[PDB]
Amino acid sequence: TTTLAFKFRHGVIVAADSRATAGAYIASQTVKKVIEINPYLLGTMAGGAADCSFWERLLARQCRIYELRNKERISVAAASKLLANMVYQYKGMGLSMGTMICGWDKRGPGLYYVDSEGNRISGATFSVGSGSVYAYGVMDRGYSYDLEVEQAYDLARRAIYQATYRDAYSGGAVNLYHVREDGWIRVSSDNVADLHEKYSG
Amino acid sequence: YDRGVNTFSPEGRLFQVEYAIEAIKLGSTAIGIQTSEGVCLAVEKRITSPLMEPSSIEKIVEIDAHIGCAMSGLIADAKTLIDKARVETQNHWFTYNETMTVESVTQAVSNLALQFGEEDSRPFGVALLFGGVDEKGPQLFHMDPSGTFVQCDARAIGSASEGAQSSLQEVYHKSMTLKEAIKSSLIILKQVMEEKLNATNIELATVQPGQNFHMFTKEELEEVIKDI
Amino acid sequence: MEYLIGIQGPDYVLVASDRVAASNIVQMKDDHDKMFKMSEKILLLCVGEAGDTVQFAEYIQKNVQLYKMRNGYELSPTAAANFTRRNLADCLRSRTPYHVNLLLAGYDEHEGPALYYMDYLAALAKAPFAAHGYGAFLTLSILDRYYTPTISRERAVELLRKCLEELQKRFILNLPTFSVRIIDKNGIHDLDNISFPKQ
Amino acid sequence: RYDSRTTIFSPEGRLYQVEYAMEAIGHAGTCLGILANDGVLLAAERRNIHKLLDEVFFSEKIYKLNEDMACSVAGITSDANVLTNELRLIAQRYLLQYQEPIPCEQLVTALCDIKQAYTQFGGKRPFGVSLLYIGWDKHYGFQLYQSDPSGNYGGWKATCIGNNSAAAVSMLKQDYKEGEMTLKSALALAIKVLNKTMDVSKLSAEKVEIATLTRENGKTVIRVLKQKEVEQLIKKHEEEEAKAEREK
Amino acid sequence: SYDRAITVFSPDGHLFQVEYAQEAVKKGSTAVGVRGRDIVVLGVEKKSVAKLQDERTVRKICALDDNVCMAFAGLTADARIVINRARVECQSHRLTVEDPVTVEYITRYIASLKQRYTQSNGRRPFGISALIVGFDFDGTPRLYQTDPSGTYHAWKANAIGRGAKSVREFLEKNYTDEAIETDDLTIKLVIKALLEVVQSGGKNIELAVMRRDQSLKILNPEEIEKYVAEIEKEKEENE
Amino acid sequence: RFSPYVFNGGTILAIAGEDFAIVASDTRLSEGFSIHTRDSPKCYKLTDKTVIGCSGFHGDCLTLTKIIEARLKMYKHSNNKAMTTGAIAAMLSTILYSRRFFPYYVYNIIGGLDEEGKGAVYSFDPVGSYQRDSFKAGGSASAMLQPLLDNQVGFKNMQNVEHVPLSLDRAMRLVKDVFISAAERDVYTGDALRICIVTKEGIREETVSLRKD
Amino acid sequence: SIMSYNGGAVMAMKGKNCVAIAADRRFGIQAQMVTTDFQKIFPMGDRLYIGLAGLATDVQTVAQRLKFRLNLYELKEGRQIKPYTLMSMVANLLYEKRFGPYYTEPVIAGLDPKTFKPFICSLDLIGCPMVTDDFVVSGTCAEQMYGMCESLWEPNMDPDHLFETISQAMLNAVDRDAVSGMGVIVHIIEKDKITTRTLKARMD
Amino acid sequence: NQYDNDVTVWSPQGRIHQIEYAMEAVKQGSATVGLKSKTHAVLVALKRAQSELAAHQKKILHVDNHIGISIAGLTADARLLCNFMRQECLDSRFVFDRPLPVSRLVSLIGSKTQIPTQRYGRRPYGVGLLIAGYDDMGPHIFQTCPSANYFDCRAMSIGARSQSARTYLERHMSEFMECNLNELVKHGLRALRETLPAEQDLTTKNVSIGIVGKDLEFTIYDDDDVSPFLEGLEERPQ
Repeated sequence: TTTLAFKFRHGVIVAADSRATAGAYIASQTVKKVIEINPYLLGTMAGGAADCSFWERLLARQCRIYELRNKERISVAAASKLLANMVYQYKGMGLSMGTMICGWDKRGPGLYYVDSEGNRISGATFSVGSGSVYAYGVMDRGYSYDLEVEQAYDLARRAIYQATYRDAYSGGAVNLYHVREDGWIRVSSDNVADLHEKYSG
Repeated sequence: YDRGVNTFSPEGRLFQVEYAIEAIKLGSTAIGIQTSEGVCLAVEKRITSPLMEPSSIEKIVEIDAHIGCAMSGLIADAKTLIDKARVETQNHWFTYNETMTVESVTQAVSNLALQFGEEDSRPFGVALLFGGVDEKGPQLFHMDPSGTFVQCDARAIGSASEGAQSSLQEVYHKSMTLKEAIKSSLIILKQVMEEKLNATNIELATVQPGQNFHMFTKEELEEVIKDI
Repeated sequence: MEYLIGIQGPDYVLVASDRVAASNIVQMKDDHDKMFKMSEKILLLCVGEAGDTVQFAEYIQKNVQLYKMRNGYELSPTAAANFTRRNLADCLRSRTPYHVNLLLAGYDEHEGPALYYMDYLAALAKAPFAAHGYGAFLTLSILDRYYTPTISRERAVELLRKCLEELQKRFILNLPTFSVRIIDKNGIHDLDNISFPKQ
Repeated sequence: RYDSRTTIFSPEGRLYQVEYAMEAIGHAGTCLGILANDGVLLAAERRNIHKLLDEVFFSEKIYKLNEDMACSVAGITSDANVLTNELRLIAQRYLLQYQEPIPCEQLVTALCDIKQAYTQFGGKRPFGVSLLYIGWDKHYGFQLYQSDPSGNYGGWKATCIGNNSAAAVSMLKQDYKEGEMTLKSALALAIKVLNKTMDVSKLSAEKVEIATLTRENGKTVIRVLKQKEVEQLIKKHEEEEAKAEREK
Repeated sequence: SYDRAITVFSPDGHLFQVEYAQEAVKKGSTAVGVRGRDIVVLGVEKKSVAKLQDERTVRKICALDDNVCMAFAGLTADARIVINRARVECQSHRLTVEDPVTVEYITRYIASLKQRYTQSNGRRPFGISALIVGFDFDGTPRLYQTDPSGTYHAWKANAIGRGAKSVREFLEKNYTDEAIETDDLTIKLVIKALLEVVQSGGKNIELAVMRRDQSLKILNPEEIEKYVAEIEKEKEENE
Repeated sequence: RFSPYVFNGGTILAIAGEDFAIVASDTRLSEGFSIHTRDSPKCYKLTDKTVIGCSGFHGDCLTLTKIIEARLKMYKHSNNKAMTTGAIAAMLSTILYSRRFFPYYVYNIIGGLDEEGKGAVYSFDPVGSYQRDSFKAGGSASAMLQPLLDNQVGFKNMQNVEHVPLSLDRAMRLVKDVFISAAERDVYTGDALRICIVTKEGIREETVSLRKD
Repeated sequence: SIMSYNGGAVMAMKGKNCVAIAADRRFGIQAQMVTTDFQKIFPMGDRLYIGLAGLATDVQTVAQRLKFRLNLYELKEGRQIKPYTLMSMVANLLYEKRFGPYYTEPVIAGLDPKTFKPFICSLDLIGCPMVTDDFVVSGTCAEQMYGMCESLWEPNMDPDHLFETISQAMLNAVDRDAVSGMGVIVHIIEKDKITTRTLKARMD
Repeated sequence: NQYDNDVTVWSPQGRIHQIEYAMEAVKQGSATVGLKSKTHAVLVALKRAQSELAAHQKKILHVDNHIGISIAGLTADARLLCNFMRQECLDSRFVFDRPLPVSRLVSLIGSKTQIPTQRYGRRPYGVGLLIAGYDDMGPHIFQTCPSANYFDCRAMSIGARSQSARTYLERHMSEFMECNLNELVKHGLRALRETLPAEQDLTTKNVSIGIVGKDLEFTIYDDDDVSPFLEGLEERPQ
């Protein structure tokens, strides 16, 4: 499990792997770990399959009613706060949730990080997962706020590949989304074995 | 025996709910027409003041992104019914990954309007028109304070309700088109209202199968009125 | 784990904290803020668990503002500090105990400046200086050495800079940056940020 | 008619049950507080002073409530004991919460929200009790407040009770002082006002009551002054009548 | 005949006990309010001090949050409950959702709390009407109003109290489509509107403005006396 | 002291075809080192286009089956129509999460036809997360069936082999071959093989015997 | 233990016509002090004090709950409280938390409001009253305080020698304790006046 | 007239008038006829239009695979008893794993409607339920009433002007036990055509026919499949 997210001048980049295991047994290789909440919001899956699947679907149930009652989209700081209060009521009962919230706002970009323990922080760069610590170093060596769009696509695609190389619980495919001002857009989805012929060559 | 929801008559029927049907009559008119191309919908505003902000008077609300609404009668009871009708379509998508059909929306709405004295209050004072395009095509339904639910092909309620129905049964047929039914609807409106029909007295709302957006007309409405 | 400091003056309160939001090896955020403006003369510093810091301190934040809007005037720093102690002790023998450490900094028009200490077992104190975290051990005896009850606000910043260089020297954690406030009769003034070129 | 419960408006805004309670207090006792710099006072009247009673409490109209506040009372006595035991219990809840005394306004609004809430809820009654307030705080000093059955209130500098002694308010304006508001200047004003309103002549000391509140060395003592010094206060005013007739 | 209940209907479909609550609003002092370019303003009349009381406890204009105001009518007891309840909701909204509270959200809370308070028997409805003025929702000036039936509604210029029909008819011939810029001109519109008071004593007007960025600015009876002077300066052109 | 869980064995296989779906399971019910019966299939015809399989703890399998069959009727009289394949997988995820802190010990696979007439296979976990796949194998012999179907159906780790879609007749003999090889090495598998085929013309059944040891 | 988390020592001693009470000043976590001005003696009316020792949470908590019930008692009745009456009041407050108990041991010292008769008592953490005639002690360093009071106490003592006896009893016993110290405050009351003195102790 | 106000108040003649008035709400609804053979039980209802172009209000509604009911009276009490009816049918499927016997389900309804006919605070249910079903001992035709009495019968017609339908059933009840569905259905809908004014005819758009059989699940036919049933009929003798 390895996800990352970083914002820059032209929006937010979201990338993740697709491998979900069960002990030492790989269950699948085509797990979509970036949950499409809205046409203007995105959420990740990191730690616990049904825990990140249920509560973000319940958050998407809540943000639609907020749009109908007020004739306006929800802000990014609002949706991350509503998710933090729902999980905090089950503190200590044994949940696992480490997702991220992305989306464009009236204040510009938006990037928050929500734990099951109760940590709600903002920031510019994040990397969540078991192989997350392999992704901080290769990202920060190439990170800049004024990167190009095609340059930012190659940075996140490189960083997932180096994480799936060293980690054993990470592999499959590399998904890649791009959050624009109007809404998010799916970039691509590449296999790791196809990148190995490209990068090592 | 005519001041209680817990008391019958020697003949039959409430009066209490019969008095609640009378509360619709002092509302504003509203016309909805079902057509194979989609469902159009019209209403009259009755703006009182120029300082009165016009878009704060709602008559068409958006229940869901493929279902519109219309109302008459008491405004205070209407906002209660619109609230759960947005929630019940939202709870259904949460547990089924699908859009609730237009008929089964009003099933959830009618289950609470028949709870006024049937728990263990008063009945409501508002009639509703529900238009939408579900998997069975375009639909148009109608309810009442008595919870009696029915499907209509073209319905007009509120004030001027009976006078609209006689003229509305004349021009309706099965092979209508959507753009024909829109201009046919507001010929009826300028014959039943007392002010001169302009771009500020009325508002429209349509719905189409491939155009599930746009349950409103924004000044295009000026083009329809100038070619009457 | 994270650090606080409570230098009290004759007509001012000098407070500072760190800006680290680490996760068990990594340092996810290096510009984190732990300073909560309760009112126009009262700050709040909070150190504790993951969720218990944000949930409890904002419950106090949006309850002192209710007193301001409803009664037309502002709480004293003593009464505001002695209300926070009431909420831990009432919610201590229950299924949800809050595990946070606090220190309160306020100025009064009639009583002057004031500082209060808070344990995670809801024990009040009135201290001329205080600290929290593992760095509270290495630094307070320096502050116990050079403290004077009649000290200027310029020497207190220099004493604060002496207090943080030894935390740069013999403390295992990194802690590069330190935000600093000051409270006087005019209100809360934001001093410049403190960083360290190490070598 | 519309003399049912209190949860029904008349055809036009005239809650009749509230109006019936606000007229009932005129047929009751008489209480008044006066202006004072560096002090405040209350004055009351002993009703039914028949010679087979004890008065073991020696304080009947006046109830010292927190530490630096007291109150008069006027109205139905059955509802009077309910409010005073409730009102003392408000001030100690505040003191347990903040460790500071209640600042003399939001104590009044805490009661006035209770007194209002019996006008909207059920088929019962509003409180048929109006009462005064005296006190000192950190923010404004000496204060006066006036309760109503409806839950309405208001600050004052001199006030009294209605149909018993509504003519005293005309006397308080005609003999008004502002600035020269010492305690001895106000106690002389108090015995003159109670002289006309209490229709029994010559003003025996067993029919009245005077309670004061000063500010001494940061302690705010509260005096319910004894009957011996009421005597030399009455005979001072009886002397001033014999001095005032020199113009005649 | 049949009213004496909030749950029964008339034979022609009315709720007379709800309609009688609006009759209690017409016993109150008038309060007007307009919105402008940046500065919103609302003023009240009929102070009428009675020579022996403090006047800081008779205040009719309060603030719910830092960027929203309140003016009311009706009876003073029922307003205090609605004001004290709305301060809690506009503060507890900020705790659950970290935004500031919009001016539209707090009016739906007041209307819905007055809604369910009308339905059940043995609950006398609020006999007040309120004006909520706030330029809070991202630099946009707005003003709404309420009703004892529980219907929140938006105007652009408002009048309530004993004599609202004359003032609302006055402002329709006075509120220009030309937006009143140079905001002392917009304040002079309210003083010209409040000049048609029940007695028009001149010193019984308590205007309160808000420049959409600062806090509430209660005007003094020396600055407001200057605006009353320039209203008589423009009145000299009649001869 | 009392323990509320026990393992019963079982093996469930599903393959999403182009216009069909095949659900297969064994009929052996065991506990510990004993055989309760040799006739207990895991196939359950929910609708005319949807078959569910339930493995794991057998007491929860009998309970969870009757809860779903009740809610099928509760959907229909409220909506005047039957549930789709994707609607059941959305409903089942809420039921499995509803006992999050006392979970069902049941592995679930739903196979059937969508509204377009194509195959669809949904796999599950005992807490309620799901995804749409082309083929899954759940149960005790789950590790012995997934690598072989990656070779034959998914064509993984193969070179110079075209990707022909799997026909119906070729898919039948792939199911009949994997359960013979799985019953050799696994002890919780044998005694029969119930196969359900879901097409646009109804649901067919077929039983193939295995070794009886 | 939980009692040994903050330390403390409260001593009361009966004289001829007077009574004295003393406590320490150190506030701190298990081995780290915080401040030297922590109040452990609280006035409950004139000529009647109370001392608390144990967990520093329950010291500040019970002293506010007892003040909550005392002011409601002294307003329903115009009189002040008798020293026997307060002992029954505290024992009711501790017994209500029978299984959730407060971690403190109160010491009550004071005179009679009518006569000059002194009164001393101490309670357990669940409310067992225990009246004596010579001294009561409470806190962590209890065994050192019994060794000083059994040898130095005299029956009929003036306020001069009573102050000197409770001074030497507190200084020599708390200096043997590790988690108590940093100053000793002594209250000595009588019919005419109240005298409060602080002592010169070891600040280590 | 003072005794005519509540359900609790008895009369000096011994007749509670509020139960007697809920019978009158049954006569407001349209007519419906149910009957049975040895093997097949068929109930036929009559739709009523609201306007000239709205859909007709449905009468027969499915309950279980062996139980279907008709309706006459208040639509508020109709769906309120239906939700109680469907809940009891699936509880025996969930617990006992058998379908309910029809005769003991109706005894639950008489216990259900008895409380609001005795305790103050709830009116009696104005409803006219006809019930057809299959237990292990063949078909059944049941009716209920707002006086909480339930009557087993072999043929019954209730609703507006349903007395003329009863006269047709009494002189043809000897023929009902032997004939099969091709005429048993049109034995029933010859009884509806006397509950009509003599100028209009029973068309395809205003009638519903529900059939439950011994080997047949309960099936509702309306507006398209009525045409194989309305074929082969004579007219009224006018």
